[PDB]
Amino acid sequence: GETEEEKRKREFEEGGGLPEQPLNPDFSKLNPLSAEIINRQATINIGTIGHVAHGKSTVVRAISGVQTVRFKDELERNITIKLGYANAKIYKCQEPTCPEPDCYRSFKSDKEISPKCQRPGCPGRYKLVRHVSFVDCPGHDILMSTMLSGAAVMDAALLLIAGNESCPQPQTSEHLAAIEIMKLKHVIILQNKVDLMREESALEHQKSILKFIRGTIADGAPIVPISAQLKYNIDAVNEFIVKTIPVPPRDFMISPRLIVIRSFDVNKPGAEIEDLKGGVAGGSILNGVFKLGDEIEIRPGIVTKDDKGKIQCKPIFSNIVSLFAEQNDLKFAVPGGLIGVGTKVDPTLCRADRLVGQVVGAKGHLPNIYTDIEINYFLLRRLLGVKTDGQKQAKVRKLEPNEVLMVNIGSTATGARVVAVKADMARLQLTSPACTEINEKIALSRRIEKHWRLIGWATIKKGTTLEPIA
Amino acid sequence: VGLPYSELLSRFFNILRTNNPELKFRIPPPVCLRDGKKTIFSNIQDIAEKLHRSPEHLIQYLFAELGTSGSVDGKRLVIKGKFQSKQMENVLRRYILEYVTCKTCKSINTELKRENRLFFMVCKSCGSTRSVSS
Amino acid sequence: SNYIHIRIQQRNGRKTLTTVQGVPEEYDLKRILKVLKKDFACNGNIVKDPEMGEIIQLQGDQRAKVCEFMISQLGLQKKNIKIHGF
RNA sequence: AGCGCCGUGGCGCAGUGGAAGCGCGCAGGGCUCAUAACCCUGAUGUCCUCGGAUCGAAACCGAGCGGCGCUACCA
RNA sequence: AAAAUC
Ligand SMILES: Nc1nc2c(ncn2[C@@H]2O[C@H](COP(=O)(O)OP(=O)(O)CP(=O)(O)O)[C@@H](O)[C@H]2O)c(=O)[nH]1
Ligand SMILES: [Mg+2]
Ligand SMILES: [Zn+2]
Repeated sequence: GETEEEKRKREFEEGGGLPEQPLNPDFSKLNPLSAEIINRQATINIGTIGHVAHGKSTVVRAISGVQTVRFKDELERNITIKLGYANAKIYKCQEPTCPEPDCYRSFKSDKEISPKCQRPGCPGRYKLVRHVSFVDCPGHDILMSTMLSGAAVMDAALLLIAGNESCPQPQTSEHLAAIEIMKLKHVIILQNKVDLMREESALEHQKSILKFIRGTIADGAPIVPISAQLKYNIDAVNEFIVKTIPVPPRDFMISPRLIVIRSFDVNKPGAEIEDLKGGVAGGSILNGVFKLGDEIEIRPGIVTKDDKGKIQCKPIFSNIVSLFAEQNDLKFAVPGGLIGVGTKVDPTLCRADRLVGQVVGAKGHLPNIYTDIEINYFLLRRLLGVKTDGQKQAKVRKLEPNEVLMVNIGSTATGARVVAVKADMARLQLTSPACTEINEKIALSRRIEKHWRLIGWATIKKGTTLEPIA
Repeated sequence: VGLPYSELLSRFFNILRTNNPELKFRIPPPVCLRDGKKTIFSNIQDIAEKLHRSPEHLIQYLFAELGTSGSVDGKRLVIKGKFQSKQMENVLRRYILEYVTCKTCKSINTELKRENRLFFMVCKSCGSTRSVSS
Repeated sequence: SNYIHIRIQQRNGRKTLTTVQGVPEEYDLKRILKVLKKDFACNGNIVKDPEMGEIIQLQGDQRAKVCEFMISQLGLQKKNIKIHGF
């Protein structure tokens, strides 16, 4: 006769709950699979891609259970602009008796270390093999800056295809190709509509998709039939995630850095402002741990245009007040995840889409901002994301001087002007600043049909730097 | 490799055949009583029941479509106008296509809810989040 | 949003009036009333109705004809525009 | 989530502090040969619910509800 | 004056 809350609390207290991370553990013995890390912070960022109106957030809600906050009363229904973040924990059943496909289970991040197996008749306890962060990239043909920023954030991929619709969806191919542009190859194929398909039709669809992914760089892409609605074949997805995708190399031997992709202002209205919190920049940490209380600087920061039209860039210095990596504030941070670094930054810097795709460095390092950038660029044969009713899918042309091109340098979305074009290299003038740390893998999109269409990939080889003014 | 994909396809087809042996043609013929100047629908209760829709939402939809303000008697929708049966049939079909049945699946199992304050349709067999409010 | 529909109002001696409610502002209204008048030989009014909007009232009882003008002038949909029997 | 607007007798506005208003409707009648126009007649309410100063309140306030509007998705 | 139908 126990209530649901009482049963949940009993399972939580049986399983150990969520132990607090040690304040200053020995970081030379701390792998991404340690209990202090695995139980309370993500180490792998896996992201979902698919064409418009497919249920990209619904599949992640099925896997994890946490909503992406599809906001704005107009993005409620059609498309989101900002990404959809989600946390799920991969738990395997320790008893060999239960079937291997059903051994795995993705739960919410509120779960404990050892939850009991919900399978009827199984007394085993679940072991957390990994907790993974989820990134959802909107797939609309005007909003591609967010998808490329996410791809720069990405570490693992999940591609989605609809059944009853046409096999060659341009947007799914665009997402795939953009993923292989960003040095990403762990891609898993997901067919969502199997419930509304027949025995034979899904076979021709899978044949067409197999023929589709034959010449692209990624070859070993497993295919998973899922249901965002019937909520089945989820444990198989988790098993494939754990097996096929290992951890990209990441340790604590590299200097810290941050790539802020979202802006979040903690301004709970109605209450007195005598009790407020810090302004939070949501960013991916691709390298370098952070600990509770640090001095950091957003390198692009203040961008002003003086009385001559010249650009002045002041890094935004800030002391880190909190690190909302997970539901409870953590003492440290782990590379390869999304963390909300809450500093003393004024919340209006985080109110709107302002801290979108910017680069941030800890004190003791000086990431260099650049105004003119030398770029080595390679291009694809034909445009992608365009539907052609049977006539020679449009071929990507060559660049021309003095034109605006959306140059997504990792997360930074800039409209660059091409000063010169060579056989493989070009010079870009940026009206919006970008800072070059190591390589910052670039993607390029050209305005050919009104909206942007991706063209190819690029790498920074040189640049013309600007000195920050403290 | 697509070999371990057909096994999960077959398992999913098995679970569908176990769970949904049915997989609407459950639209009652609309009965429109013409009484001089008055147009009566003594069957709108059955329309609401068979379409799994609350009556007042259906009335709101009808009077957002048509330019009238009519009353309800206890179970029956009575209005004062000269309205044909074809119009009632077509508004029922439009309500079915845009509200009642899923626009991505063949299902009526959705019902009416309010997610910040707007009507946000949610299903029961599939549970997909799609919403139409006009 | 912005649905389009036409209504008929009768009068004494079988004479009738037609109203299209909701008109896109991409093309202006006087330039459209000019060519309504010739193709229809009926009087027309750009009347203001509160909480309703600008209405191009026309004489006669014509629905396929205003629709046939709509298909050519600005309308490219022929799905949102609704025809009322009455 | 926060602050602005509203609460019919079918619909709107008005009074808000002597306790049920008007027009629009609806119904009937009269005008007439006959339709509009016009002229008469009605029958519908804790004017959203719960408390309070008040001889008194639907009205003045408030402790909550429903629907609209802006801030804006507010880690 | 406004006048309508037929
Ligand atoms: N048949 C079916 N419909 C689904 C499924 N998931 C979502 N839908 C429906 O299809 C639409 C897509 O869902 P939604 O989550 O809004 O799409 P999205 O993938 O977020 C859109 P984008 O790709 O542009 O980011 C919705 O209207 C929803 O009702 C699914 O698994 N099956
Ligand atoms: Mg989304
Ligand atoms: Zn559905």
